[PDB]
Amino acid sequence: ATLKDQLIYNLLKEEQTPQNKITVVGVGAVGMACAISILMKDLADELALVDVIEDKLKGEMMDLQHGSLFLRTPKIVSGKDYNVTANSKLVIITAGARQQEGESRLNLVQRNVNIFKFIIPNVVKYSPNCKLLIVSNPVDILTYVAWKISGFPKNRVIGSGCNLDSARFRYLMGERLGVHPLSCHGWVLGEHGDSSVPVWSGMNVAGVSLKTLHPDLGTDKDKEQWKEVHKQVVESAYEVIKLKGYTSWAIGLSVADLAESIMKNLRRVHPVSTMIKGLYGIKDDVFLSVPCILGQNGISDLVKVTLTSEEEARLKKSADTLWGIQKELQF
Amino acid sequence: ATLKDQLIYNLLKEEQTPQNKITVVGVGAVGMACAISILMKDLADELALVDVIEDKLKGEMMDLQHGSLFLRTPKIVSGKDYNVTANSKLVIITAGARQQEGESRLNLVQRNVNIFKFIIPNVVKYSPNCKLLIVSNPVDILTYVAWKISGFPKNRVIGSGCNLDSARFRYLMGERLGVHPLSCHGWVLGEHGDSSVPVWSGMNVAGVSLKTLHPDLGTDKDKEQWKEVHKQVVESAYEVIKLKGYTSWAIGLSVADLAESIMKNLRRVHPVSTMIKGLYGIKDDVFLSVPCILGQNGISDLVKVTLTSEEEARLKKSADTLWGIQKELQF
Amino acid sequence: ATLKDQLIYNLLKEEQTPQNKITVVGVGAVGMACAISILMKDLADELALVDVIEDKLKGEMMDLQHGSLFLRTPKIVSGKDYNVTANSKLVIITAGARQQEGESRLNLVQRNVNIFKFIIPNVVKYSPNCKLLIVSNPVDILTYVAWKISGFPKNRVIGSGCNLDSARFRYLMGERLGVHPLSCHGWVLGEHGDSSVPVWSGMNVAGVSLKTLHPDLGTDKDKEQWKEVHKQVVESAYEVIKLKGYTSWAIGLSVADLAESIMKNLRRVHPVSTMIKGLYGIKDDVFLSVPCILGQNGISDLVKVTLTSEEEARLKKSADTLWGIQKELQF
Amino acid sequence: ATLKDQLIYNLLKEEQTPQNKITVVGVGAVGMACAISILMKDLADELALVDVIEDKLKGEMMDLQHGSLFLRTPKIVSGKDYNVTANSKLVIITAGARQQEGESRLNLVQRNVNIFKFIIPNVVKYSPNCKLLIVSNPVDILTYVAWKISGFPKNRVIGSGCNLDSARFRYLMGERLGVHPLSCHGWVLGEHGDSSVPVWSGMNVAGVSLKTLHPDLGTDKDKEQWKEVHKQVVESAYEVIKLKGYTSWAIGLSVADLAESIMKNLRRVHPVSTMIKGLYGIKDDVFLSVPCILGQNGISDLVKVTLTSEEEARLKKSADTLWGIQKELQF
Ligand SMILES: NC(=O)C1=CN([C@@H]2O[C@H](COP(=O)(O)OP(=O)(O)OC[C@H]3O[C@@H](n4cnc5c(N)ncnc54)[C@H](O)[C@@H]3O)[C@@H](O)[C@H]2O)C=CC1
Ligand SMILES: NC(=O)C1=CN([C@@H]2O[C@H](COP(=O)(O)OP(=O)(O)OC[C@H]3O[C@@H](n4cnc5c(N)ncnc54)[C@H](O)[C@@H]3O)[C@@H](O)[C@H]2O)C=CC1
Ligand SMILES: NC(=O)C1=CN([C@@H]2O[C@H](COP(=O)(O)OP(=O)(O)OC[C@H]3O[C@@H](n4cnc5c(N)ncnc54)[C@H](O)[C@@H]3O)[C@@H](O)[C@H]2O)C=CC1
Ligand SMILES: NC(=O)C1=CN([C@@H]2O[C@H](COP(=O)(O)OP(=O)(O)OC[C@H]3O[C@@H](n4cnc5c(N)ncnc54)[C@H](O)[C@@H]3O)[C@@H](O)[C@H]2O)C=CC1
Ligand SMILES: C[C@@H](Nc1nc(-c2cc(C(=O)O)ccc2Cl)cnc1N)c1ccccc1
Ligand SMILES: C[C@@H](Nc1nc(-c2cc(C(=O)O)ccc2Cl)cnc1N)c1ccccc1
Ligand SMILES: C[C@@H](Nc1nc(-c2cc(C(=O)O)ccc2Cl)cnc1N)c1ccccc1
Repeated sequence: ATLKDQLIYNLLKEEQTPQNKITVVGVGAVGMACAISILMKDLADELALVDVIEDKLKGEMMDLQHGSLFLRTPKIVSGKDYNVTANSKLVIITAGARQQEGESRLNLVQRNVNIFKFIIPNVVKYSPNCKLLIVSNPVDILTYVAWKISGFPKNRVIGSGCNLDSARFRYLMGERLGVHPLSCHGWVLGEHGDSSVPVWSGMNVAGVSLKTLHPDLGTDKDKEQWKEVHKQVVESAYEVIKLKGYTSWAIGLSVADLAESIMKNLRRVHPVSTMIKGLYGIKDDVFLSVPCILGQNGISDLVKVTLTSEEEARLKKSADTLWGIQKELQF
Repeated sequence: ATLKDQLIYNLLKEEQTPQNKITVVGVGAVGMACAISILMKDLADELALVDVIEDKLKGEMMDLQHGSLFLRTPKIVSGKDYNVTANSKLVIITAGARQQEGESRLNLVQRNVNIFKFIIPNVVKYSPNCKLLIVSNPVDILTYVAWKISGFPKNRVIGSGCNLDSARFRYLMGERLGVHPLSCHGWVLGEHGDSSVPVWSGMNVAGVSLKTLHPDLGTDKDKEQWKEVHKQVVESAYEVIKLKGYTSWAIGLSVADLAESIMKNLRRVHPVSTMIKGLYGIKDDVFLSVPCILGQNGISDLVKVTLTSEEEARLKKSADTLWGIQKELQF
Repeated sequence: ATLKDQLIYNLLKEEQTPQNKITVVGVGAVGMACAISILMKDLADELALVDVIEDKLKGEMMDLQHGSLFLRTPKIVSGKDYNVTANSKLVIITAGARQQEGESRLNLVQRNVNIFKFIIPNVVKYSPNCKLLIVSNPVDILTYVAWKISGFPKNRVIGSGCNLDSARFRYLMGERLGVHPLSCHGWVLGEHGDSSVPVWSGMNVAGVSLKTLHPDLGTDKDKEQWKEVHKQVVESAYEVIKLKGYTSWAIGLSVADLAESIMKNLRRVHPVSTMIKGLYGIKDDVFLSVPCILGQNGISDLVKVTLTSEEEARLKKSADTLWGIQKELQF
Repeated sequence: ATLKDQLIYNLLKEEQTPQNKITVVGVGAVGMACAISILMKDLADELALVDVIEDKLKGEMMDLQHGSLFLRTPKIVSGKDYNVTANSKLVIITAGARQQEGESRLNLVQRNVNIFKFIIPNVVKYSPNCKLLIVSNPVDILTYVAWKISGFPKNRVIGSGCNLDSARFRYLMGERLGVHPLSCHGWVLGEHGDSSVPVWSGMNVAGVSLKTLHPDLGTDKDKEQWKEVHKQVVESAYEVIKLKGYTSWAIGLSVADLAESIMKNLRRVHPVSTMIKGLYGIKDDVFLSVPCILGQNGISDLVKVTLTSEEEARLKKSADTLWGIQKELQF
């Protein structure tokens, strides 16, 4: 018969659902960085890609497939239709609209809502029990949107939030101190971006509180002006975009780290965006980054960080701002 | 009194020469895909990037650095000046000229020669003992060019050659047979590109020769048209390019596999481009792909594959054409 | 409020179940080598250990647990009671008597069959959908036994078989040829023991057939005496046993290689113990190694190897021997 | 000619001095667990094993070699003679004599000193520039002994010290809090074993000080008796030994973590034993664990942990006791 039949004797036809499937939505520079990082970390037995640009999507899929000999992820699929995402444990959303020349923040956000109004229901239809990880900006608002639209419980809706901000901060800290970032601990929480909060009290190496050692740490009287470190962090995306036109590698690595905790049920703690209603005097339905325990069911727990008055007020202001935009959104 | 001094006591300041450093020249889609794959495989204790476009170059470096928390490569550097590449064990070249429409092969190769006359002597100045891995196309000729300009012994100048072609072949084979590419064995040799040779006699699973089971394999009488697999291999770059505009991931993965053998001294066998004078019947100084043993000295040995009359003729034809061009090059 | 409660706000409780649980029965030298290999390969989110020596069991569990900071497997349990193994995707059996210096694995049948009569029903009780991977000796005989007792379909009952014999063969081959064993291909089939069969016709590097190059290969008139390489494979366990009293590391690695194909659904080809009825005119329900495609459903396919008349006779000899033993077993 | 020569053409006949070599001295339970952990983390291009029991040594080497197909460490060698250890970057000492019943501290140590008088000079002879990592107990004293005998600068003599104590502590903390050990930070310092010191002020999750939330942490009036955690850490070794007769896996993993930072020049911070004269009122040549920065040159820096009065006196008391023994040793 066929060469395949002469070579191989089959015992079983009945295939099986993929058991550790991940989907990435949006195959732009960010989506694809998440994809490559996920593949090279062996987190999935099946990866699906979705996008609206069909030729691009197919080309990315094929380029990855051609690398299969060097990977341990035996099936890569893609498509415009969401049936290819069926039974994903985790669905990472990087799709969205880039802010345009002259466009306001409310209109920018609405355009992204209008995109999530199509994306989310489709994801939910095919993977009703997945965790949602939102990367698209503005991430805090869009994570809220996906939670609202999906109707998922809060543990299954997760925003990339200040995960990368924190990684950047630890890299900068590491360079200043001559220590690997892995051994430099420090947390950036709150609203992702300009209004994020560097938690000076938790910055440490080997458990040694930097703020205890240098009480001026984080202030203007800070002889070393560590404030600037948080400054470089907030301005990193812009600096990199000005140099290469976009960002990709760091976000991809940082998302892959989140995926690892989730897929392997590690219960590590990560700074990610989560519904914070009921904390720091916040009573609105808003998402902000706090250290969260990540595992098989998403965010099972969050760490209640002790904040100072100034630090609590900043999150409160962020929450207020976020809510004021959200009550204007049309679903 | 500085925070760093309060926190850390320095035992010594000394030495600090990288032990496992890799340089990538050219930070386009291919260079960066090589970079990310090499990082995620923990192959290097230092990565250097070089390019002539300084904006892009700086942005790519920073983007990778921001992901340092998630990597085990503590030092990433870049610059237009080759002093950043000093003491590299392995230098990977992806830079070169893009062919114009209506431009003769000889004309293009000449432009590349002129480019390499700048790049290669600078690489050699700073890492006189490195292995050179050439990825730029046309790879076989450009590997000859690098060998000529560098003055390196044959073992230390390696062309990526048919390495990715063979990986693509194994993927396609795997797809047809329902087996992982790791367990599908097949070799594409000779001149990288449209003139490459699929060695039917060597294709096997678990040491069972497909050609033996199926004597028409690869001929025009093949009812299953396995010849189309090689045709797909040859058309892959073009098909992917047409879809996404370039290729990156598969080449990056393949290059990292080669780097792995070299850096870890594995002595695995890969199909890569090497000085083939004296073998398979060729009398000129030309590089073509054959299976090569790769390790810490680059190519220390090569495998002598038995070819059919036709297969031998095709390699001989390529050598003729390549030499016809090389002999008219101006160094 | 407790410290934990001050520090951590819980979103939801209710334990979930492991997604990728592996059980190892027998925490002896082989069981623990399997355990550490599987842990360091990140194949499981839960590892369960079972043995009849309760203090040794607890101690091995604790020793592993103490290394958790350095692993990615968040839960490790043990117990004499099989409830600790509930919900396992893969159950690896390494319990029972091992052969002493100069003793045949075949001398272990009565002891180990009697042990399997208690083990197997318990495993099936708590993980009715697992794949069974048998390691205890003699492994081909015990795979048949595990199969008969369990009532599983044979795809889900796998003996570690000649995966290790082939690994040893390829190590010895690579040493002779100066090539990494990954690049040296050659298969040892049949009994994991004295009657195993080296398949000279399939041995190759880069698709180049050593038999075609060297027609005496494997015969008695072979001036290079390659048969001695297979003889060394046969005597391997005995040599190691005489030196250090037992074998552990290589089987540990071999088992983990098998577990990776199964757990990640790779569909790689390995020589494992399975029922070969219907091949080479064999009519009995005899188990022994041939190349198999391994995935999430265990053995989905067998590769039909083309044996020479002499190879096939040697394989049928092995089968006769093994069936002579298997057929006399009383269940 | 030979099959090898018919198959393979040679370009050059090597051979390089070892580039990333590690030696393990002593192939007992701890030695081999270090070895397998190092092999599975791909830290070395060459592994050497030394012991005085020749059959045992050879057998361990062979067992490992048989697993070569599954590893990326292409050369594994062993011998009683230290010439096999030449050009090691890192030499790990696990050799020693186990303490006899009713034997004084001094006499046990002196017995290990007699062993080191032979081992260390041999190591130094063949790898004059290596880093020494001392694992044999009592580790702080034997690290001093290796330091004095070797004549090395202090940066190149490292004791595993409280590395494993700290890993256990973090495993126990993770169990109490329902969080992965990776995200549970806490440091055990000073003398390894009975007199080690838990630094309560450094224990934290996500930079949130447990001592600050819970002032009674680690005190006698602690309602949650967190001191019992440190008590478990000290009793752990004894409990495991009592159960399985020895300990191996955890120390093995902890050592490979240190080797990783050293071989890869990561500059992470580990609690390891270092020459601490000049700290905490310590004025004698003694080794005690504090957080050290580990890289290609061994310990290049250490972190100055702020200790309480009692914490300080505990270290000082250990240093007095240690020197009390050291000043009596016959070298
Ligand atoms: N949370 C964080 O820390 C960071 C977030 N980001 C965000 O990642 C997002 C995307 O990044 P880029 O890849 O550079 O943008 P991109 O525009 O290059 O790629 C976006 C992709 O979304 C796709 N898309 C648009 N509408 C879609 C729909 N209805 N269905 C499916 N696909 C659709 C587009 O076709 C496009 O391929 C941005 O919003 C960016 O802000 C970037 C860096 C950091
Ligand atoms: N051998 C193989 O199997 C394959 C080879 N390739 C080759 O990779 C090469 C590059 O691919 P792309 O990254 O997509 O092209 P690219 O043009 O986008 O990237 C090339 C980079 O080289 C830089 N460059 C140019 N001149 C330089 C100089 N004198 N010094 C340093 N840098 C210089 C450019 O600035 C550019 O950033 C192409 O030649 C392509 O054909 C691509 C796929 C497969
Ligand atoms: N398939 C292969 O290539 C290899 C197979 N083996 C086999 O694996 C087996 C194990 O060898 P070792 O681990 O070195 O022996 P071991 O003596 O070190 O450990 C055996 C363990 O089995 C346990 N055990 C006995 N009865 C049990 C029961 N009813 N339930 C649960 N546990 C039970 C023992 O308590 C003991 O801890 C032997 O049969 C050996 O021959 C060994 C090497 C290679
Ligand atoms: N720092 C730490 O946290 C820990 C340290 N250890 C220590 O590791 C050491 C070893 O433990 P085990 O492997 O269980 O002991 P073991 O007795 O089983 O093995 C020790 C090996 O040292 C060898 N040896 C003796 N003299 C030698 C010489 N002159 N040259 C080369 N080798 C020689 C012995 O032959 C023996 O094989 C012990 O001192 C133990 O306390 C163990 C656990 C933790
Ligand atoms: C499409 C979008 N892609 C990206 N956008 C960002 C981005 C991130 C933040 C942020 O992290 O807060 C803020 C603004 C932007 Cl533009 C980062 N990386 C990207 N590939 C983009 C917008 C403007 C210019 C270039 C690219
Ligand atoms: C710059 C070059 N970059 C690449 N070029 C190729 C390429 C490879 C081959 C080949 O390997 O035979 C032949 C032609 C091209 Cl165009 C593959 N991947 C690339 N990123 C490119 C040229 C034209 C169009 C798009 C890109
Ligand atoms: C040979 C030695 N090997 C080991 N010894 C210990 C050990 C460690 C400590 C400690 O860590 O302080 C204290 C006592 C012992 Cl016995 C741990 N693991 C070992 N393989 C041993 C001595 C007595 C009993 C059992 C084993």
